[PDB]
Amino acid sequence: MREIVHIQAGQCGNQIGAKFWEVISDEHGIDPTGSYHGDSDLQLERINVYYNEATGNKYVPRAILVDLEPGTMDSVRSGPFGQIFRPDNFVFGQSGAGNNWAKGHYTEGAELVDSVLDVVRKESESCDCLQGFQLTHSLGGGTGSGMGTLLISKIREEYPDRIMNTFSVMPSPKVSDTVVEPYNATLSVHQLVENTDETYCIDNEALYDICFRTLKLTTPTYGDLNHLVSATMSGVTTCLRFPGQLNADLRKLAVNMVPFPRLHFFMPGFAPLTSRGSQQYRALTVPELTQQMFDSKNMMAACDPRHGRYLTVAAIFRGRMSMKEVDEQMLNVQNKNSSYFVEWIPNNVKTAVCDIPPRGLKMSATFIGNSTAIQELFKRISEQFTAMFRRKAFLHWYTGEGMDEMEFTEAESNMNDLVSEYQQYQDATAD
Amino acid sequence: SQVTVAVRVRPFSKREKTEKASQVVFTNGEEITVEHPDMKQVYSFIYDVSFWSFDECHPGYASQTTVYETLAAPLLDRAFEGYNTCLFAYGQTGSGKSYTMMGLNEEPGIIPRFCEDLFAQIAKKQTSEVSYHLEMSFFEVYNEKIHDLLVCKGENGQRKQPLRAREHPVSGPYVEGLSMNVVSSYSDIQSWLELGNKQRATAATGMNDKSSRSHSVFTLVMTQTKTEVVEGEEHDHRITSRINLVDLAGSERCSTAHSSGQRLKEGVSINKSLLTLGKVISALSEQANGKRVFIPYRESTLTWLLKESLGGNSKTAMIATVSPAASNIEETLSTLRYATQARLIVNIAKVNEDMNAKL
Amino acid sequence: MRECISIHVGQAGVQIGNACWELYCLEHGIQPDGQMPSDKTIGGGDDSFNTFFSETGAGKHVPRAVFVDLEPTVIDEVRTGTYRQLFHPEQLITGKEDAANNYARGHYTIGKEIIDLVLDRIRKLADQCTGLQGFLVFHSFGGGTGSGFTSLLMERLSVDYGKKSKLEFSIYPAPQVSTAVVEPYNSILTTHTTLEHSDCAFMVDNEAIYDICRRNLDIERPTYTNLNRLISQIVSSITASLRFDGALNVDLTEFQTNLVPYPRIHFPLATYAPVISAEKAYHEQLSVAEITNACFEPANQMVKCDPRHGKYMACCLLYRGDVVPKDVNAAIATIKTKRSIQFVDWCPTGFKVGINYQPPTVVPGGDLAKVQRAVCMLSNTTAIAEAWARLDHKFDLMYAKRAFVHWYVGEGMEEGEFSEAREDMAALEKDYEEVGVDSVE
Ligand SMILES: CC(=O)O[C@H]1C(=O)[C@@]2(C)[C@H]([C@H](OC(=O)c3ccccc3)[C@]3(O)C[C@H](OC(=O)[C@H](O)[C@@H](NC(=O)c4ccccc4)c4ccccc4)C(C)=C1C3(C)C)[C@]1(OC(C)=O)CO[C@@H]1C[C@@H]2O
Ligand SMILES: Nc1nc2c(ncn2[C@@H]2O[C@H](COP(=O)(O)OP(=O)(O)OP(=O)(O)O)[C@@H](O)[C@H]2O)c(=O)[nH]1
Ligand SMILES: Nc1nc2c(ncn2[C@@H]2O[C@H](COP(=O)(O)OP(=O)(O)O)[C@@H](O)[C@H]2O)c(=O)[nH]1
Ligand SMILES: Nc1ncnc2c1ncn2[C@@H]1O[C@H](COP(=O)(O)OP(=O)(O)O)[C@@H](O)[C@H]1O
Ligand SMILES: [Mg+2]
Repeated sequence: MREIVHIQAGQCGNQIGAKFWEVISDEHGIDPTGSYHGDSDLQLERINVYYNEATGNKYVPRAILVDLEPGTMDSVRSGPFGQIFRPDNFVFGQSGAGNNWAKGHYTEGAELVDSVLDVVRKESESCDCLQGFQLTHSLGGGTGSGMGTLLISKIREEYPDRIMNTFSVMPSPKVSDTVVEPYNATLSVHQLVENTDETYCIDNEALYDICFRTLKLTTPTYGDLNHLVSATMSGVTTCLRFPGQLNADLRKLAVNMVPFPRLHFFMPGFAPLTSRGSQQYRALTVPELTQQMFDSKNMMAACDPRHGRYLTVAAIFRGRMSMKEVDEQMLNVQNKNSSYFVEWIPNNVKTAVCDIPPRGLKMSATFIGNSTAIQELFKRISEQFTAMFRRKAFLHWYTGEGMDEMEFTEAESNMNDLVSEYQQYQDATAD
Repeated sequence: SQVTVAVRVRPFSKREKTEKASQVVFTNGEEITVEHPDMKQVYSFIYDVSFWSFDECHPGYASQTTVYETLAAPLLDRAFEGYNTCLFAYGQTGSGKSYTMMGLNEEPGIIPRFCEDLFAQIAKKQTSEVSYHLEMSFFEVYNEKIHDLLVCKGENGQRKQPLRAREHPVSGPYVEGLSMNVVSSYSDIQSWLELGNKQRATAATGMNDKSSRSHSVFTLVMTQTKTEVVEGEEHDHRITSRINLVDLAGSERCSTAHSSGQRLKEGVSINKSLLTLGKVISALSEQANGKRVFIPYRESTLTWLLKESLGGNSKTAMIATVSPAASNIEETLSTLRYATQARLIVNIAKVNEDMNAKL
Repeated sequence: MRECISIHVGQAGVQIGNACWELYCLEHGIQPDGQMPSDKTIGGGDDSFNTFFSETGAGKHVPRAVFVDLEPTVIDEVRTGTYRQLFHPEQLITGKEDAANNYARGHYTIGKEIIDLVLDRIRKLADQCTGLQGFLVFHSFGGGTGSGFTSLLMERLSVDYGKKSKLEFSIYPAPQVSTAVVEPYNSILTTHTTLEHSDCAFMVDNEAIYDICRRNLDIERPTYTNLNRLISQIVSSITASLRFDGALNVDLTEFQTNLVPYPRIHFPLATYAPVISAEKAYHEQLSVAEITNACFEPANQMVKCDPRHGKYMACCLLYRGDVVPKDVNAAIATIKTKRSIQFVDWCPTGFKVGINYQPPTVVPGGDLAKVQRAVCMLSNTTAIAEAWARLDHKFDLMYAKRAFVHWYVGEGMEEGEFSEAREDMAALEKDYEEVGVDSVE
């Protein structure tokens, strides 16, 4: 049986974790105590993909929470669904990172990581088989970046045959919530592309626009954005959790979507997102979802793909539907929009279907894309990066904890090489 | 800015001739043809160079000295011009490889002629005004981990020290904490290689009791100190040069020999490195055709530690040691299909737009 | 007695079996609990026809089929579906992991450690039969399981059993439609191996069944079950020669003897003419002439391949129901009289006829309709080379950049295998191009 571990770092990963478990518990029928109140026997056949078992059928989860400041943990524990997580997994320390990547990878994070490894080996060896792990962090701060990347490196050095899938809230163009975002993000990308099998980039401005235009909300707090991210996490891994007609797994996605090992940074998306007063005036069918998915103002990548070409696509559907409509509509996407796709691959699309949809919708769909356009993110960060490195603005807070000016240059050159690697497959060259 | 691929078809061994297996590898002069013993399908192969060593009396013989004067001496001549140089080597166990690079005491290979011409031209070109310095490093790659072959480990068991790759911004990438010993005479080089090969990773699978499971790089670095100002003793322009010769392992296919263990984990990484290396060579050959293209170097370790020696104003070369028999046919074509990567002029189209060369 | 072992590999095969065994158990009066009220009413008779089923003392019957996926999302449905009391519990959920759509996982890393159980169970099935054998492997291209595990199983069964007919009712990829992007590589590496060990592998393509089910059955939002019941009817029309009685029987050997002239061209197509609904079931006579003119009619073939681009090397025709052979003679005379249906110079006979006595059945909740006669055609042509050529084009456009290979060497394969399979694939495309030539003195 396939089994997953959820590592959960930083002031962004833990709120996401709270929402993610508040969503999966409701899809598997669990209460804040642990008990089961479901309605169908399919709803616990594969609960072990995310959960464990207990004595009185309390169905405890698998989760490893790796913050350095106890604030987020003490906000989660005294919360709605923060009564089930195994209190031997509320790992923390003191003397927080301070939006510094050096205080999460080199000096302080090493005074906490060995405990986290001892927890990970426990949560792993008690699984029958393993399929991969997870990690929700941000890029822009210290804990989620540094501690998360160090855990990535060490875990992949331990269990390399298994999968490591990271859902990352990358920074935004306009309004940064931190001043040292580019440095941290770049030093992390130097350690993510090498030591990861699939990373799904996420941004907040795209989520703000997706919550303002589509859903026509007026007061979007982070609950609603993490609600969207959880809805994506959840439909990325239905194929392991419920029956289907053409099943799948995370390895299929990491294989078909990754032609070469570096270019695995993906644009995610979810459908049907509609306003709370406007579901009266729509038809829940397949082509409308396919239209809403490839649309640019629904993707969480802060990046119009129409600036570039699609390399490979993965569409995970949910609901009692027909496969002919799926294949036909994906063909019409491959055909009518050829300039937005790649030619040295004929078929830039695959599919997946589960016949057990979400709690209140007939059908749903989830989208993952590997594009050339995502370089616009990295191309921004580097342009943000070097202007600060050319004059060494905030350097000494990184050299006062065991670094040099060389590693920053390594990270910059790697990111720029990746930009060039993505550009190699963009310009419309005819033989 | 080249690939300069080459082959070498050895002559039959003694065991094979007593057992009397069949000759199947032939030659249409430069182009090669091979004929599966089932009379069914013929396969053709072309390379820029083809070496024949099967029977002496045939013209176009490929001796060891022919190999030197045809492949190696240009690398030396371009090293003296101040550029860098690399050389490769491929062959499954038994295809006559160690006899080609290293040679034997009475039958030299390629290495000794290279080093001896090096010393000769040193003692010729050198003056009271100019000098030459020369250092060596010799390391290996196992499961994409770097290891140094030029050291003795402790009395402990397998406590091999894995080193780290680091990108300098100007001088290019390098390995951290690598021994860089000095040499002046071949008696030192043979000693160092003999300390090396005895430490290399070897195992016993179904083919032979002694095989190679790790890549092995032999780097020399040379310095021209022609730095003499007219006003007085002051240095203008040293020139550094990086010569490289690498012995690569074979791409064992895991079907006839079940691996079931660590040997599989070695084979897979070995396969990966070879694929990436062929991919790089094809891209460099295309770059030599005036077509700008990407050169993936960070996708593997052996390339990332050899970036500056296969690009720009550098020079490269490959040699492929295969077998003539039929009992080693399946592992033979895999070499040749791995060494087709020149693709010089094969059905290139043509589109052009150029006008307004006037008022 | 006779017997035919039916194997299913992967999702495709398991779902096709969920349909095929529904049809089979409907034909022999069997109930989903294995029992038979019919023998409770009679007390005798071979109605529990044993070409596929095996008997016990409790009036119970067991199928002579196993199925394996390395993907337990499927088989647990059977174990907790309508047909759990029937099958032997020995169904291989060994799928601690999926095959990831790479031949290398199905052929070496996860292919190994799951095949010895399958061989032992096949041997236990075969030692319970004092008669014929035939491995009907319902598998798939594209995927890693149906490619790898299939190639390994047929390779080992070439050794352990040898001179026994092995067939495959495959699922050939559509040229435009697909649900996977590492699809062609697996197909090529499967053909390269199973060009030897197999004897005759049939082919279908889901694009053709989509078009056939919207054009004729008149249903516009179909699932995969409504595609699979048609294949189940194909299989039943084949095997009724052994199960039931008639006037001319065509066992499993006759297909591999009358449609496989050269060994390396054992890749035919198939079709099933009456696919009409209850509405169109009226307003139509349904004679043998209409069918035999409809089986050779494009847009009712089960693969997207214009036969008119090529020629028909051979043809088998397997009928069911009220058939007068005179009408068959007239129909084949008509088909030969036409000029848009070519034939090789070296096969004037061409046809192999087989006639049964039972009609088909009608599955409830289906789309097909009750009729008094049904037909299957199995044709061996020089047309599908074109289809293969498209594959052997796509491969190249993906292979020149070494895309999707690191995932293949990451599970133990070599680069050269790709080159060896493509080179071997070229040797077949010339054969389909060689026989089409008309001889000259
Ligand atoms: C017509 C109807 O059925 O009511 C819908 C509804 O009207 C809408 C507005 C729902 C609603 O979603 C939101 O309120 C929302 C608003 C902003 C941002 C994120 C969510 C809904 O609340 C959400 C809720 O959907 C679910 O509950 C899913 O199971 C979702 N889980 C949760 O929402 C959830 C439940 C308890 C605790 C935490 C989260 C889910 C998604 C993926 C996988 C598993 C579960 C449903 C049906 C609706 C309401 C209730 C209005 C939609 O929900 C999603 C994410 O698809 C928004 O568009 C869909 C469908 C509808 O448009
Ligand atoms: N006709 C038909 N084809 C199917 C059915 N189910 C799956 N397929 C085909 O199977 C192909 C993908 O199947 P696979 O990749 O082999 O999935 P699998 O059988 O579980 O094998 P693995 O994924 O490798 O484990 C698709 O292209 C489908 O067209 C079915 O029920 N009927
Ligand atoms: N999407 C989302 N992002 C968040 C949330 N909380 C914080 N962030 C992001 O996290 C970044 C700050 O990094 P932080 O979590 O403090 O890093 P840490 O201090 O190492 O844990 C900012 O860019 C925020 O936009 C949240 O609830 N949702
Ligand atoms: N051109 C050649 N002249 C003489 N002997 C050769 C030649 N090519 C190959 N051989 C013989 O082949 C054998 C190869 O030995 P071995 O070390 O197994 O080769 P490899 O380096 O491929 O493992 C040597 O004993 C050598 O004498
Ligand atoms: Mg599968």
